Amino acid sequence: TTTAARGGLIWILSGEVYNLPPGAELVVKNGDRVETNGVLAETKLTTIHGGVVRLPEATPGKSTREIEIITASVVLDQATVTVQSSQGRNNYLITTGNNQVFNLRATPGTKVQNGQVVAELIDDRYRTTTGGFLKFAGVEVQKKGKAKLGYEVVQGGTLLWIPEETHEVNKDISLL
Amino acid sequence: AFLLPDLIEIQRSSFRWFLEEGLIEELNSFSPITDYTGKLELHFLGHNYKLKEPKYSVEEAKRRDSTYAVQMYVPTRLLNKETGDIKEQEVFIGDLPLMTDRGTFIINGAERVIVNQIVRSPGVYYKSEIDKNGRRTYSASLIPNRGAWLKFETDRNDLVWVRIDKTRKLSAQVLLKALGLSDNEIFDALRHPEYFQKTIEKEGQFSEEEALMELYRKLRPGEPPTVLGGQQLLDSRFFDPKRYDLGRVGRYKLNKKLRLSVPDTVRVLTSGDILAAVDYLINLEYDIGSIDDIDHLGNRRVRSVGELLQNQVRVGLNRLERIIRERMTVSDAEVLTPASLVNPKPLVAAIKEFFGSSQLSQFMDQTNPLAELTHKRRLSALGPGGLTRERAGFAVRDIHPSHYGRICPIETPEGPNAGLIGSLATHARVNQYGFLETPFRPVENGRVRFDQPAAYMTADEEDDLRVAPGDIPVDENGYIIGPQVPVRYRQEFSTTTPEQVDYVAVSPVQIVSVATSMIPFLEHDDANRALMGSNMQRQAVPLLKPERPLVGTGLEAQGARDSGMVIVSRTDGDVVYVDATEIRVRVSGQLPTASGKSTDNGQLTSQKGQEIRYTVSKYQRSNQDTCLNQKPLVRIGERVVAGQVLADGSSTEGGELALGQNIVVAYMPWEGYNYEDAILISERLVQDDIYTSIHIEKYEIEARQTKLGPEEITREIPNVGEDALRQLDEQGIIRIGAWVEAGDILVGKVTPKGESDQPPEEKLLRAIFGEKARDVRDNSLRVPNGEKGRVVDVRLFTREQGDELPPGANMVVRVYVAQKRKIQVGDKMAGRHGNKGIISRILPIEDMPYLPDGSPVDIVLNPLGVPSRMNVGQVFECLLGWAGHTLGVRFKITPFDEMYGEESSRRIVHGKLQEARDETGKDWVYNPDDPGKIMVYDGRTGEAFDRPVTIGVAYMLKLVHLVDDKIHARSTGPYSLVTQQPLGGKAQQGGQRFGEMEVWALEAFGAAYTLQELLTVKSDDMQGRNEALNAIVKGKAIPRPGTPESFKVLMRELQSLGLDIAVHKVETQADGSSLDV
Repeated sequence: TTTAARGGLIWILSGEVYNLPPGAELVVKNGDRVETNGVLAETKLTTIHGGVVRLPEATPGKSTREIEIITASVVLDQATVTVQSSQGRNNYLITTGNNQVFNLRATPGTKVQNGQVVAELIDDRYRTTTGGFLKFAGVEVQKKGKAKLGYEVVQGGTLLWIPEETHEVNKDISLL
Repeated sequence: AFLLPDLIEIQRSSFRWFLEEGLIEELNSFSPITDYTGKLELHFLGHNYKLKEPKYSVEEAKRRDSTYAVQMYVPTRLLNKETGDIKEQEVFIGDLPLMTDRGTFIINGAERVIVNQIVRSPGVYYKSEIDKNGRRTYSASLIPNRGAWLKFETDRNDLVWVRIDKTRKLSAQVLLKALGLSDNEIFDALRHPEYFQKTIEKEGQFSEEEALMELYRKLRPGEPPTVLGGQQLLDSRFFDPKRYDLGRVGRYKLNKKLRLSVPDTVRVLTSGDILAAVDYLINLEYDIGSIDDIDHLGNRRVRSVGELLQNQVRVGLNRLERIIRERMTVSDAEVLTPASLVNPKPLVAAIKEFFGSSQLSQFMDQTNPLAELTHKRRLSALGPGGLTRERAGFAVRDIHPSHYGRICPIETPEGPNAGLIGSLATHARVNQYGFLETPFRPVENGRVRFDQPAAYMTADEEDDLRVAPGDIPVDENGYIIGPQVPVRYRQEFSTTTPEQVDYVAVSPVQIVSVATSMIPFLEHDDANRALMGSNMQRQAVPLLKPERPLVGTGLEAQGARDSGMVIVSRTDGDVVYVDATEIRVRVSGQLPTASGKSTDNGQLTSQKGQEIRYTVSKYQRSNQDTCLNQKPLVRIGERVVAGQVLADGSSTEGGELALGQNIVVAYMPWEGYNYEDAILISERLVQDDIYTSIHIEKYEIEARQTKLGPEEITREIPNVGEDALRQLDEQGIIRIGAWVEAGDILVGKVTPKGESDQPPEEKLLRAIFGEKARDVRDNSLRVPNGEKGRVVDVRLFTREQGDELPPGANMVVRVYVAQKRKIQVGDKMAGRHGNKGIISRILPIEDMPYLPDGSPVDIVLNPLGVPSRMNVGQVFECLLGWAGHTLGVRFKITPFDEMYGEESSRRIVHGKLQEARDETGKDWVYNPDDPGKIMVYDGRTGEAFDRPVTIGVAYMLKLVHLVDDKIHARSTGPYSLVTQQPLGGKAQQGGQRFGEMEVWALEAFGAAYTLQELLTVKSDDMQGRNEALNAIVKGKAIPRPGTPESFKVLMRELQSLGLDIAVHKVETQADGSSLDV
């Protein structure tokens, strides 16, 4: 912070002083008189495409917008609703009209992306009895990273099993 | 004018609050527990303390010496995530002392109050500062409510480090904790992420190493670190609500501070915040924004029971929890009832304790009503959470100019604590956040409309505005008058004009507090002196009938009223039956009790003779042994409305405060007595019973199974006859109401002494008398010495009598003894203006200079006044008094008699006098020439002098610590344990300690034997002691001393610590080296 030009005088001027938000896109420019609250700065801020405008509720505070693309109004109709807190807590089982049942991988009204969890299906079919070897013949799915969980289970008429009992325990050769 | 809101609600409020909710919300926040495996839920409808009710009168609890309390049930809910099944129960969990009339608590029958303290508030702050040159770093800092902190700064790089505690940490990645892409704090800051960019070393190492080694190679070192590690680390430290309270404030500031947008109860933090901070830090590297000053009262917060308690409860829980966590969980699925899986105790401790001790369960002190108030609305800085005396020094004791209006600056102990302990301005009060909203007045066009019910805003001093100091020459009808009205503003005073101003104080005497804003003519004195004043006022014992003073500040009736040492029209009614113990205008049933039937309370005894049977209590001991009582005061058959006042506390009088009395004083230099800091006194003074007070007295004693036996309480004791086996009951107690004296027996008990260790000479002396001696020490209880006074009571305590005693005691006995005391030479006794003085002579009344009308005056202080005390204020009023003394009419007043170019107070008072003449024409009532000076004769012989002396009445006041409270002597007595040097502690035969500086007055003198001996035979050569003693009893001198003890002790220690001390002689021609004991 320097001195004046050799120092003399420093000022104000009158000519009133506006305290002008970033959200104060102004309409009024040097050497314009407009009136007392003349029209003046008006902020045409902007967003873009995206989805629905789900009117950032005009209300939801004092004003408080929440200005959305809402987008994936996914009609998962027949996601039928069998849902409760038995000694759990809630589950739109999403049984669907086809009784598929898409349990709540994402459950309601969270928000997750990138291979996000969604919906969980039941089936007692292709499930095995009590353990066993699966000396199956011929489905296709890869090692795929996920020959594990993460499956694009291609093709199968083909999955045969030797459901077994299984009792595997360290101790001596001591007993039976 | 205004309305004083109740001035203690401060803590009425708090509690209610809590109560009303202040813990539900916590509570059920803590409601949800469940097996170690999510499979067995343990939650409760934490929304009702369902508390059954206090068992005792208060009274009781006093009598029972028990803790008035309540107890407290929680309904719980349907348990388990294995088969969802209730095994529902509720439980109480603990007793809650549900407050008292004085808005305090009693416990253990004693009486306590919880101070409320004052701390800084969560949120965030910045402090920058310089190097030795001008390198002007900054910092930052965070504080949750509870939980660790987060520190930042700029170290001559402009590049930064996320320190955690003081300087625990230091990482260029000040804002790369749990955030990828980096832009979130590289461009989303839209400012200067590390001055635009990056550290030098802005390395961005945080892939699989993210939250790893950061919390390891330079944290918390010494383990194979583990990206988990680091993680599970931090997330603890800032995310389990378990342990990080922001604090509603927490938010509340933040956001405000940084108009963050996170309302959200978001009781714990985010990232966006964090960075938000960090920016701010930056932005001011670039300097756009303000460091923060914590001294600013606003950003500092005070908190009262409500939570002090509360949270302390929370921890109660956790502890509890664990216990349960397992005990509930781990075991099988059946036994586990919602009953035997919870236990109070830990709570019951935590509170039992909290009260039972903190630094905040202070005792009350009821010396006299305003000693209460002012001890409730006291507030404090220390305390756990606070400071210590040491660890905080000075400028943290000063009048941060925000206190204005909020903390009486006049007000403070000293000792070290100056400043650490303030009390509350008069009008202040607090917002639920626990800052002090400050009442004011909205002046429009620089003019208050008055109508406004004040303006309860300005919780912080930064209303920022034209604010007027409530002392304004105000034009009738609004307008201010002088275009030079000052004003504070941004913490500044500033010549202002009447138009462009906003705010006026409600009054010119708000910033002050109790005993300070009451000074008759405050405006006119030194401060500090007025400091002293206040305090003195708090210590004035109360009297048989302390009279309302003469000239008073108006402001007090209230003060009394809210003591809760008086008895107040609860409601309404026109008295009927009122004997001196209660006012059955109450449970009687007529017009009192019956407009105690006009409108008729919710649950209460809505119409009848109602338990508006107020009792009224006579002579109970105080925390200062002072007595209190409330004679009916009201007449019979007449008409009262709520809030009126029925009978009077200790020292209050017309239902208003009355601390001491008012007597006629003169100012002259009475030779010797009064010469300096000494006061004279007529004899009539206490002859009229004025200035005498009560005091009464606890005395307990107790008997106890020696493994020799019991030891007891007999009427009978060996070796008796008068003052022994005389004023004694069948158990050797006393009858109520018995004079006693200084050695007589309170209660007699003996002891299984037996023998098994005796000198043959004792067996002799038997033989000669062959007295088969007895066997029983006989620790009667005797009045010690210097006491008098009837006995009020006794309070036996054994298996049947409450059995309130240590484990193995049998009886406990209290006994209470009271005592008038007149005044008498030797008593601090002072005015309301730091007039600390001591009685010296009392003159029989017929010797004082009396007055022209012969009316003997009766004190006589020293004239020359307002010196270092600068308390000229007190003449002013003497005078005044005297006016209303001759006019015989009280007069209220207020400090700062402004709105008057001249002293104002000055031409009042004259004025009054003036006119006081002629309403009696006594003439000598007022002499413009030599204002209020008078002639005076003097009793002894009968003449005045060249200089007329002023004269006034004046209100004095007598002070607890009384001569007897400090008198002592010791020929010899009990010694120490370890170190045998007399047992000097104040109660009991103590001894004067001669510290180095004291010895620095002895060896500095000439012949210093004394020194020596004083060092020993009257303190240590043990044998030395004795046999001296003897040696005088013999009749000769005393023998040469030896070596004191505490030497020998020191040997020992040292020796006990790898030494080979050879204190030793070098005798013989062969010079002989030895050693010794």
